[PDB]
Amino acid sequence: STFTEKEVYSSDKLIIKQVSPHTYVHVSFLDTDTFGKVACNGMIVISDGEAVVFDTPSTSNETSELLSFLEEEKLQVNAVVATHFHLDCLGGLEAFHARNIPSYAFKNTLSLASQHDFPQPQKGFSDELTLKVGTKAVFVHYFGEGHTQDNVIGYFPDDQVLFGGCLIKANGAGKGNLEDANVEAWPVTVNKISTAYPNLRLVIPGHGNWGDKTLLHYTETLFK
Ligand SMILES: [Zn+2]
Ligand SMILES: [Zn+2]
Repeated sequence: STFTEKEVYSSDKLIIKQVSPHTYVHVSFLDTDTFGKVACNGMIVISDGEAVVFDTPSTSNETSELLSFLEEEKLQVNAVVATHFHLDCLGGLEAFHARNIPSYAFKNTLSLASQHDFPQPQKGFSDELTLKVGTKAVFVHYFGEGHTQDNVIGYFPDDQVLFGGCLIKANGAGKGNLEDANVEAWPVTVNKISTAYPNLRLVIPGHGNWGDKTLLHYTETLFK
């Protein structure tokens, strides 16, 4: 019953893996002070020749590599979503903006990005955003604070896939960077996610290996 994952792009700086019929993980790498060399995940949803991207790679160069691949595949890139204000979500937004691809994020991500002098998403939403992807859609939803105050998820119901971003930890992973975190809210937010999407088959964390609903339960337990 498992989908046979397939690598569809690989370079020194970026890997893209198909993880379900319509969803893909993009992986870029961050050499950071306190935690080592860090893989950062985003998601691409592709259907009917159209694509929506969740998170940019941290750097402009890696984001251009991502967009070059989507262009070689002849895809219309409809939107990019920054799932919170940190650079492993939006460091590469100008590559999207240069191509007239609109960027979206939680309303508070816009103000936080501006206050940090980071690339700014163009369009804010307050609650739940629907983004068309071909004949399907992907949904962006705020369930509360956790990894940051503004973090949002992406939900693609056709394949029962959740992009948890940095609010969701890989199975067995540590708590990671808590500098901007609300650890009181975090388990409450994650339980709201589990309760909303009980049928999930695939959960993609912001860092590390993706998996199934286990990741939601693991993350809630880690912060309980
Ligand atoms: Zn973050
Ligand atoms: Zn992160």
